[PDB]
Amino acid sequence: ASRLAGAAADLVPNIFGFAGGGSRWGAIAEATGYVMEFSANVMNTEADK
Amino acid sequence: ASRLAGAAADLVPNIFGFAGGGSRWGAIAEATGYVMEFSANVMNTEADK
Amino acid sequence: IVKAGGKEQTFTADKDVSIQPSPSFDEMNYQFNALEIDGSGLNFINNSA
Amino acid sequence: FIDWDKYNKRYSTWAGVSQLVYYPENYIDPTMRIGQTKMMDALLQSVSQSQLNADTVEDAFMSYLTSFEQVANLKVISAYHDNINNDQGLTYFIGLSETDAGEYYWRSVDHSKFNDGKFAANAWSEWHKIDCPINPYKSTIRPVI
Amino acid sequence: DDVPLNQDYHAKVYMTFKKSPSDGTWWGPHFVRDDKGIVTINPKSILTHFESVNVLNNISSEPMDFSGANSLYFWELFYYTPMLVAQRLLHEQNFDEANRWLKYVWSPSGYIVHGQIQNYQWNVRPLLEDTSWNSDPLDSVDPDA
Amino acid sequence: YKSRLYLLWLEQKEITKQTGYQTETDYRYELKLAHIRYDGTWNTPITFDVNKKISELKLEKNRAPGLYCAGYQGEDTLLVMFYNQQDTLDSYKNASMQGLYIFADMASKDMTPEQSNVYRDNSYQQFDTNNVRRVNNRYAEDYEIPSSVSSRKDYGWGDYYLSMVYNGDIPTINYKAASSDLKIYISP
Amino acid sequence: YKSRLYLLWLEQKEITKQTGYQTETDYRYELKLAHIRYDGTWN
Amino acid sequence: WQSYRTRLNTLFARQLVARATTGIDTILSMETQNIQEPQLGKGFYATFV
Repeated sequence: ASRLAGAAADLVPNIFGFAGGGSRWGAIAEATGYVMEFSANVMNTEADK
Repeated sequence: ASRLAGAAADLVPNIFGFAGGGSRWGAIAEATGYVMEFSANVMNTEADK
Repeated sequence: IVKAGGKEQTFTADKDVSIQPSPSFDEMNYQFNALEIDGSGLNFINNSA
Repeated sequence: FIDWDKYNKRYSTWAGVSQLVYYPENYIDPTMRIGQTKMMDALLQSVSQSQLNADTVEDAFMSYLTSFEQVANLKVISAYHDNINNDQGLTYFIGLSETDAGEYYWRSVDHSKFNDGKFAANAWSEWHKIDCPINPYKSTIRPVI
Repeated sequence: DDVPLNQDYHAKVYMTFKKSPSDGTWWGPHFVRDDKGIVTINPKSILTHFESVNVLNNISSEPMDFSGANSLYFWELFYYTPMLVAQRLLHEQNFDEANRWLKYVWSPSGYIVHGQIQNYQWNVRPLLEDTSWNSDPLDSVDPDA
Repeated sequence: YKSRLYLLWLEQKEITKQTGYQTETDYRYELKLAHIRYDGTWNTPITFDVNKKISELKLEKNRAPGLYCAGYQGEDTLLVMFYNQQDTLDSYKNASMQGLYIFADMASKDMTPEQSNVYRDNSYQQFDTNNVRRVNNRYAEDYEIPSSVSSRKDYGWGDYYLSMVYNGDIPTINYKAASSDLKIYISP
Repeated sequence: YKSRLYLLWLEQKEITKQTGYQTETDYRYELKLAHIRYDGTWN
Repeated sequence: WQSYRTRLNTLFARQLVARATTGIDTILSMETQNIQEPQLGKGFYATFV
């Protein structure tokens, strides 16, 4: 939930004025990758339990 | 404390002039996620102790 | 039988049901009409009756 | 004779299969099940240790119930029906979770298992989580086979 | 429908059996719905094949379906999760805690809800009402199916 | 909201309007809503664009709007209302409200002005003033009666245990509250 | 301050004023304040 | 489908929150399994005896 909330916030633009944009377009793909890499750590943690 | 201080500093804009902004909007959510992922490492470290 | 406060009100299916159910040992459903209950007389104890 | 090498060649495998229509409960495991979801597998792992306190078991149940709530509140966006006409084949649905940067799910239903005005319960598949980075505009998203 | 095909009657239900395997003109309840949401039966209908037909106007909801689309998740919540936990607590010799999880499915002593014993014995509703949720159990050799 | 803890906070972002030659700092507003889950963790916050509503409140600069947020059992909805904070509660009796509904599926819907005046009149005494921070109660107007009752409190068997009166309900409960009398209409 | 060690430092950020045609480098200032905790870490 | 309406979602988890505020005993009870699901569009219920 923390990593999906950060992906949703990085898709809105943060540069305004005569230049616009700044949306991190790969934010959902980066968030999905972090959750999968963390799920691998949890499965090793759960197996060690 | 190090990760919350970095989230507070990345929410202020760092682009000025005729274009404005540059605030990392997902900075608190990214900082909360790093603290939780690090807390998982500490609990494995504490359990190994 | 509706006990709402002081005096009780008795509603009966001969007067207050439009369509009588068929006789059955399985199930007899008596759908009453909108029965009007006087609520003036409810004793509110801790704001609730 | 198709089922020879697995079932009918030996009396043991024959008696195991023949009894299974009459006494399945001899072979039912409360732990293992064919068709068991990933929710139940994660639940089984959460209680697969020696020291099961009442509070340990309760916390494993509320973690299960959290992931139960997530697939229960899926909103169906769009669908695709695989055959050229509605009566046969499969319909594939797309679900959306109730999160911002939402998650997408898919499931299918088999129209051949529609019988007497009602889908059989085994016509439906599980919701399957889609791992792709999906961000549609105004929910303009469609499955297709 | 939002707009009916027939103004005289908005829906027609009828009954077929061996002696009368056919549709008939006015030979079932023909339902008519007003501008207000009251559904009533058109009195020109012949209700001979039925004992009675009753429209339930105050009812706008039905109980949850243990044979519907989400029947797998409902059976996992109310049956398979207390069975998996009680089996797992029994293996760990936690007998008092294993007992209360078996009683989430079946209390042989009954159920007391706010100081009154209840009528039912099986705490899972599709075990009271024997609700089949697999129409094809012999496709494969699954004891659970 | 529906016996679950929800957090609802207003969040500000500064944007940059162009005014050409020059450009200008400007602010926009959004409403975030998060809830707790069964295992104690919190869901992702859901964003609601309220920037048009904060603008209709003619707020002074660097001043937050008042925020009313309350649950409401009849018509299951989260009532969220915005208001320009005043000094006294009696200034709220004719104040304009920028309200919106929030439903269970996080769909939102704006309140019409005649609709939020009703929620204003029954809850303005819970609004914050400039010096007093007040706590919101859940919303009601003079009574809180369930719309239907489906669970019994008690049952009993018939004589000789041959029958029972059982699995009934009251699927429709209405009430008409006037001055000094209450008329409850049940359809059991 | 109240028998706890505090650090207090001035910190500078450069911003960019617009002067329209052109623009101009400008500085703004902020005061940071941190204190030590019981376990030796800093807030 | 042609004249049929097949329910796709459930609102069980929307109403489970009220049942779940007071423990697993209330979640796994018979009253929780009588949580009702709304009707599918325009129509009515009818009892055929």
